[PDB]
Amino acid sequence: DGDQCESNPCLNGGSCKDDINSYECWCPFGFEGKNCELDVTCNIKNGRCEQFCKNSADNKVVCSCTEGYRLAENQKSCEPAVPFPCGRVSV
Amino acid sequence: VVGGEDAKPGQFPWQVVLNGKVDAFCGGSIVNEKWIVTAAHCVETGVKITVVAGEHNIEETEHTEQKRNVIRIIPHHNYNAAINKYNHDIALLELDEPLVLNSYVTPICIADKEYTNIFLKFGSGYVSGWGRVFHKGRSALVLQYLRVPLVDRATCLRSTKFTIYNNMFCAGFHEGGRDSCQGDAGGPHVTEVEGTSFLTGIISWGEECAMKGKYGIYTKVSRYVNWIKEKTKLT
Ligand SMILES: *[C@@H]1O[C@@H](C)[C@@H](O)[C@@H](O)[C@@H]1O
Ligand SMILES: [Ca+2]
Ligand SMILES: [Ca+2]
Repeated sequence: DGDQCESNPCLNGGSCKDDINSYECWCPFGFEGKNCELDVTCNIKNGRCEQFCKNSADNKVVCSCTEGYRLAENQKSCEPAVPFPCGRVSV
Repeated sequence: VVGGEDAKPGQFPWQVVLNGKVDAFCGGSIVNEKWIVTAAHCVETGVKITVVAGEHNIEETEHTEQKRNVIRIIPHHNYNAAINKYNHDIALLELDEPLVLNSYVTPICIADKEYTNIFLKFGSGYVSGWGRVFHKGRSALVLQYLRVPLVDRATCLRSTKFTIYNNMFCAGFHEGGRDSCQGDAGGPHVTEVEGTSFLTGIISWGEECAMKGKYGIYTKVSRYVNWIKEKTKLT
């Protein structure tokens, strides 16, 4: 059906993957939307933060976690930092 | 709790029961190894409180229970029963020896003010306790839980006594029958977000169960988070 990525439809350095009759834009950190046109922000899906989102100086999101969790390497997820983190059922 | 069901062991591992001259007169929630949050109206001057974590059936020995004495009681500084029994209805209890955290004994998460409120507004919380299983009925032997929907402010104020909406919220069903009861006060109103539970309220008064109103009233935890964090900090 042809390569839909030939016309370079991804903004902001997104990587274009050709599917059947469509493309995906895999966005670099900080961008989202079908064409990587959006800046990740706290008011769209909580800035993709698993727990808490804030705007930092330099107007980028920063994610954070409650006590007993640490921010994962992906800078979004909150992973246990202690054996029995708050609010989880484990039986 | 009226109209709920039996918790399974370890389903609500942040839940504690408060025991005095009578057992299970109130509940509470584990903030951390040393601290419980409960309702101020549960913790009068002169009376001893014993806390039990890891409790399931209050008349059987499950080998999960951890009993602790209370060495310090901090009612919220605005609490005054003479003006309103259920306003600023929140208190912290310090335990004599730390709880040993495990699958049966686990703290509830407490988010900041903004996120606590967001979570509340998702509109459905879990309430739990060993309170009466119907009005004037027997105390529960096995921990009960119930899902209660958030009730809008206007509806809350029309149908319930002593409500100060800044500090409190209503929850329950328009058709009634399902509420916290005497013995549940001080226990948790909790909101689960993608497998992690957050404290959104303190059970204050089950007006429906008490036949004084159509809904349960709850202390809004969002208003008290900084105080909780400050007082209970272990470091
Ligand atoms: C393609 O993938 C995306 C996610 C970015 O890492 C780009 O830099 C890369 O070329
Ligand atoms: Ca194609
Ligand atoms: Ca027991």
